[PDB]
Amino acid sequence: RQLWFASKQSLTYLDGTLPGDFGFDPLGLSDPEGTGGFIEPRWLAYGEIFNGRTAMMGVVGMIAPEALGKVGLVPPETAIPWFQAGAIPPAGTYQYWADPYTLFVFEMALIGFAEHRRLQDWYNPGSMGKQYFLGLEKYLGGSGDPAYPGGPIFNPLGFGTKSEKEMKELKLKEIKNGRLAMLAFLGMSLQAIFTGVGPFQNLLDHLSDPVNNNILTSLKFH
Amino acid sequence: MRDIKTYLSVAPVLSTLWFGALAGLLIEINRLFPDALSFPFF
Amino acid sequence: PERPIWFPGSTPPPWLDGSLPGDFGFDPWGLGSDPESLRWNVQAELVHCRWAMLGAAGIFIPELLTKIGILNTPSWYTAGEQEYFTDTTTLFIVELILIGWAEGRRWADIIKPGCVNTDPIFPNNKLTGTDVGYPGGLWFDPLGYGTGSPEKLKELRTKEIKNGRLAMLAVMGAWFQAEYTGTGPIDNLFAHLADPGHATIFR
Amino acid sequence: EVKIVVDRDPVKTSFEEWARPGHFSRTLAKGPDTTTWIWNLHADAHDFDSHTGDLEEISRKVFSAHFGQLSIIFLWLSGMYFHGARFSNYEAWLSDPTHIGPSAQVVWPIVGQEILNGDVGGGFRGIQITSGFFQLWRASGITSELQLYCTAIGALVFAALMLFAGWFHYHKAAPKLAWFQDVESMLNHHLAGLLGLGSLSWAGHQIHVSLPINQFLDAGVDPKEIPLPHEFILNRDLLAQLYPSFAEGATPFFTLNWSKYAEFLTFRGGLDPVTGGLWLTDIAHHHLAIAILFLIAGHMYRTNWGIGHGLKDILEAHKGPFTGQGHKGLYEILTTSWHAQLSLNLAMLGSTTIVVAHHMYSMPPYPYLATDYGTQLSLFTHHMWIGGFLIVGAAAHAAIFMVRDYDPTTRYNDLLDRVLRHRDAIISHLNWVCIFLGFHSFGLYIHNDTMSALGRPQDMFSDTAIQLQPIFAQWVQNIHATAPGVTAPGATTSTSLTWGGGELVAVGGKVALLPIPLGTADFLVHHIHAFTIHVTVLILLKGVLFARSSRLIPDKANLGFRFPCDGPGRGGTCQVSAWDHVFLGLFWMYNAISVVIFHFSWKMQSDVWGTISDQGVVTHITGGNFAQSSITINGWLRDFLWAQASQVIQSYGSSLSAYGLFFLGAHFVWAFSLMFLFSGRGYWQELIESIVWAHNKLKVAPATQPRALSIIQGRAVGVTHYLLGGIATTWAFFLARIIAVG
Ligand code: CLA
Ligand SMILES: CC(/C=C/C=C(C)/C=C/[C@@]12O[C@]1(C)C[C@@H](O)CC2(C)C)=C\C=C\C=C(C)\C=C\C=C(C)\C=C\[C@@]12O[C@]1(C)C[C@@H](O)CC2(C)C
Ligand SMILES: CC1=C[C@H](O)CC(C)(C)[C@H]1/C=C/C(C)=C/C=C/C(C)=C/C=C/C=C(C)/C=C/C=C(C)/C=C/C1=C(C)C[C@H](O)CC1(C)C
Ligand SMILES: CC1=C(C/C=C(\C)CCC[C@H](C)CCC[C@H](C)CCCC(C)C)C(=O)c2ccccc2C1=O
Ligand code: SF4
Repeated sequence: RQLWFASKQSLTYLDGTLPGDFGFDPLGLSDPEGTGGFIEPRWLAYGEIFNGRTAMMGVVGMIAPEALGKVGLVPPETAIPWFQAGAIPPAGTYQYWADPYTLFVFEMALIGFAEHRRLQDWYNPGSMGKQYFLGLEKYLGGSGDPAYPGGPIFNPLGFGTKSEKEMKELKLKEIKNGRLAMLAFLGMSLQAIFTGVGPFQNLLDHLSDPVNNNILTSLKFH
Repeated sequence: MRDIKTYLSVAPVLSTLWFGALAGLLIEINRLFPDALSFPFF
Repeated sequence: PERPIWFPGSTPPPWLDGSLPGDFGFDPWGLGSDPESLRWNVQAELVHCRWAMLGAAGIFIPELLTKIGILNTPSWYTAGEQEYFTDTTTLFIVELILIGWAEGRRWADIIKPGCVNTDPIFPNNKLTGTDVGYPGGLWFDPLGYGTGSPEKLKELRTKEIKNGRLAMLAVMGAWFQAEYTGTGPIDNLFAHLADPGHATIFR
Repeated sequence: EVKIVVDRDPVKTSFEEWARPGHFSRTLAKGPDTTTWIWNLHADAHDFDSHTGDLEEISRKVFSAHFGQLSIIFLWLSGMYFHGARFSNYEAWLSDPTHIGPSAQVVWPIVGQEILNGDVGGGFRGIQITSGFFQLWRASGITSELQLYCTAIGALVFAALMLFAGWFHYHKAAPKLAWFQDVESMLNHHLAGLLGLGSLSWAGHQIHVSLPINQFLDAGVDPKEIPLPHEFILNRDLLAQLYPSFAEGATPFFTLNWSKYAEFLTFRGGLDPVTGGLWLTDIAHHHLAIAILFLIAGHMYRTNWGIGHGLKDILEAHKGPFTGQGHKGLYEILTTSWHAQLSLNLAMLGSTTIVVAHHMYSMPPYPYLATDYGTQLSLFTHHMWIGGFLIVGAAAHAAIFMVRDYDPTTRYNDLLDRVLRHRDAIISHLNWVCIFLGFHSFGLYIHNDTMSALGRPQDMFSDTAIQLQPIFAQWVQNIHATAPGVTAPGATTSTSLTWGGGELVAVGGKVALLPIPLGTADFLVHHIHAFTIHVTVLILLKGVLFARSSRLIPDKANLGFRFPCDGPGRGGTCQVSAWDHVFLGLFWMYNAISVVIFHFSWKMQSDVWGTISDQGVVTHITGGNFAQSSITINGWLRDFLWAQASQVIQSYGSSLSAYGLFFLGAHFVWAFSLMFLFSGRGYWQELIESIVWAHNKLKVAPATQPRALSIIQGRAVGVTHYLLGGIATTWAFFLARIIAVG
């Protein structure tokens, strides 16, 4: 059990049974003595894995389109740095089949079904496989662990087929990857504010010229 | 539902509702028959 | 009990038990928490279900048929301002009387069930309905169609409320659309059909 | 340690208690015995201490209650921003702020009251405001009706946030006691988080928005063409065209070459000749300097890691020979009693409000605030009254602590003990001074008036006769005038313009400020203020010390905080409760403040304000008569009350009519209060009985038996009206007078 910047408070509750544990917690948050809302160690763990997963597909989409624009068969029109895809109009935009704010509400409705149902199973286990939902109820009950619902829709082939250690090994891989992605996305942002030439370019700027080291420069431009 | 109606029936809440209606009525009449110093109908 | 709920997996309020037609356990604020208001409100929702159903028929059907060339009906929005064979005021007054007659008798049945169903003039014209809000009788059931077994009326009445709820949204749809869009309801349909991703609330 | 343990769902959200009035108190809940019941319902509504006996619930209620108070303020702010956007000539005011009155209220024309819509100019009409928002919206570079609208929505949203927050933290997840009592972290966050990061963030908005934009308007441009504030923050070259230090970016800040930002971070001092306000560079620098000081101060008290102080140990080292045990034990009695903290906070926040009013008239911080005579007089008068009341409140709650929470068997303190033991000395000595000042402050006015009446104007106390020169104020004025020379070499000019040297600042034919002389006539009035302040201290201080016992009544504590009397025995014991000492203090607070805001109004019109000639000669509003006519009591009647009430009195038939009515209306309420103060209850109870009999005759006798007001309510209503009549009369007296003459 490797520990990183541990604390006496941390090792009272960070037992290591939770995957991704390294006993790093110096702000009293996951402390189980204080539990109102959103300070439950489960909920925080629930928010930990989900944020990582969103990062794990958020990161890749944050470097895929321009880098695939480096050699790939994507017509350069839809090959753009991530912040000018249309999310931030003052960085730029692109005219998709829609006009924006209809894409948003569409997206917020599609998400609404998955999200809210994803919430109820945390409140009431097995509830989301009870009321009629055009079939599919046989799967949407979940395996009892909200973060790891399982089922043929979520775990189609089935890994963690039968090994808890592997699953514990796997889930350890799932969080450390998750932490890696959260920091990484925080990297793609703060680079953008200072560099302002896009994420993957800013690695070349340090590739062709390691003596660039924009740290010492700290020039700001859009 | 019953408790809401009861609360709405306590004296101060009726007062503002009653007087407010009364204020609206008098203001309307003065908007339609202004200056009104005499009662010249009969 | 296990009937579908508006919010699946939630706990429906106790005073909603699925007996009434259209009871999907929806009452966050508990407006029908006490039985009496529920009884009145059941009527309130019921009649509102019928008026809008005509209003939806009143707005959409003519505007549809005038959008194509078959007729001449103007916009429902400015329908009131139009000048018909006499002044609007008296017709509204005439509307005040006659509706007040039915909205009078209906009122009596609500406050006291079953005391209004016999014709005041030709006493053999008695009405057949037993449930409050379902008058029955030959005037309002020219062939019956309401006098059946349960689990059928519950189906049928739910087929009456569930359509009515569909109307009340739609007419308020035609309401706000006419205000912040400059045209009729059908245009707001078509301009949404040419460029669905562009022509919306966000202009 | 320091953690966040809260509870889950203490009290269930329900409407039942909304239909059981007086549920909170066991006594009130039984029902309306008589009409005395419906007065005790409100008198004990908020007294959370009397409802329950443990600190945990009292805490959760005050914590949630504040959220309500916080929410209302946001709603109040939201209206002010909304009203300024939909019903104001703000955008017109941004063109000629010198000579267009700020108007942000428009009345519906029902009963002729559209005469109130005054010709405030700018192609608009409406009630001319005086709260001075317009100078605040210009100092922040608003320059649009749209931007005033969006903040109004933003202000409104937070009101829903706060109000929601209040609900959540009392019915859903209420904090525990251990959360509240951890007062080290409390201070630690407020110093660094609220106070510290509040300034730094604001010092941000001034650097990027208010400064470069207002530098356009001051340079002189129509408001419609000023590039929007997000253009500077995007197009960094625009900031270059004004401020070349913005080319290098934030790297000098990191290489300690701080003298590169000298263009927009300075130490000028003085006032801006163009706009008559402070230099926004200084203000920009000021919040930045404050930010660092607060933030570092935040990191003092130990919270969870090794570093930091212990507030308990700081109070337990200062103990002295004369004092004995020193500040030991004060940590408890300042932690397990809300009435201690409320009394201590009230005094400081009360005092600070006053210092705010002394600075905002001498170092005018917003542009075009100096030449706004309507605003200066109101803002100075407003915060004096607010400051006056809050100090009186600190006496009441200190008195309440002595009765309820104080206990010398557990929460024992030594200093608060020694102070009690020699209380006879404290009051008697403070009694002698209040007499000494009384004779030598008012008496000099009386002697002046007598000699003047007898035809001996060479025995009066004045600059032209026996002289009383304030030298100590005249000396300190001298020091601040020459401070820019030696003792503050950085400063270009003095910190103000009222120092006894320098030169005036003229803005649009209206004097901003000039050196305020201090002769004999000012010496007397400064010793009037020293008199009424002392007397007000005497009353409140006596109440606090003698709130538990005295040589008359040895068990006064057992009688509570606000009890009427102890009967007519022992000669008569009317008004011995600490509540009646604060009841008496209110008048003197009303007395001290009123002369202060009289002193300010006459001194500024006579010696400072007024138009300015093109040639350069200055003519003040009243012709500079303060130095001769303010030394005689009759002088304060002729040339201040009688001669400066002309505008209010003849304000009928023009937009200032509403002040003419309030002037009278406030007299009526003032004279009305006397019926309650002078008379007593036992007479009004009997007359009520005879009135009650007539209703028995016609069967209309109510079942909540009529009663006269309780003894301490007859006083409470008496003082309240008296204060309302007195303050409002001055209110209508001031605004109508100053608005017409400038
Ligand atoms: C105009 C009305 C008035 C006057 C003159 C006074 C005067 C006084 N009040 Mg007072 N008071 C008043 C209204 C007034 N009050 C009202 C309305 C209230 C209710 C709120 C109070 C409440 C109140 C309290 C609660 C207290 C006072 C106190 C005082 C005394 C302190 C001032 C002092 O020592 O000066 C000295 C006296 C004067 C300035 C009066 C004028 C004297 C001149 C200079 C000369 C007089 C003539 C001279 C003696 C020649 C004699 C001639 C010969 C023929 C006899 C003083 C006697 C305080 C006190 O006594 O403790 C110190 C105190 O605690 N009063
Ligand atoms: C939408 C509506 C009511 C909606 C009520 C809602 C959402 C309440 C929901 C909730 O309470 C519940 C359920 C449960 C609570 O716990 C939660 C909330 C959320 C609080 C009524 C519309 C009702 C709509 C009606 C009645 C429409 C009537 C139409 C009429 C009368 C005809 C009009 C015409 O004649 C004119 C005017 C002009 C002619 O040219 C044209 C025609 C059309 C012919
Ligand atoms: C633990 C602890 C404890 C102690 O006691 C104290 C402390 C230390 C403080 C703490 C710490 C904490 C932390 C650090 C945290 C972090 C987190 C994160 C970062 C997350 C992220 C997170 C993040 C995330 C999710 C992200 C995501 C993203 C995404 C999706 C993206 C998207 C996109 C794209 C693609 C493109 C387009 O065009 C645009 C967009 C739309 C934009
Ligand atoms: C006048 C006076 C009264 C009499 C005042 C009383 C009895 C209260 C004033 C009457 C109020 C206004 C009750 C009226 C309000 C009722 C709720 C009825 C409301 C109906 C209206 C809508 C018309 C006292 O009781 C008293 C007590 C102690 C010292 C001095 C005095 C004192 O001076
Ligand atoms: S007069 Fe009133 S206050 Fe004085 S003793 Fe009698 S009852 Fe008490």
